[PDB]
Amino acid sequence: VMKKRTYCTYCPSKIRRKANASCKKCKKVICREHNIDMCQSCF
Ligand SMILES: [Zn+2]
Ligand SMILES: [Zn+2]
Repeated sequence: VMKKRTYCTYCPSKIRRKANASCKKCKKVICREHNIDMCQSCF
């Protein structure tokens, strides 16, 4: 059920920002333009 995980989970799907980073604790992929490696919803 983990689809569209090529695009930053913090970025809206209409924006389509490629996720170069991924938050390890939740495995949600993120753009460094939003969060550096770790998503704000963890720790
Ligand atoms: Zn983003
Ligand atoms: Zn996270």
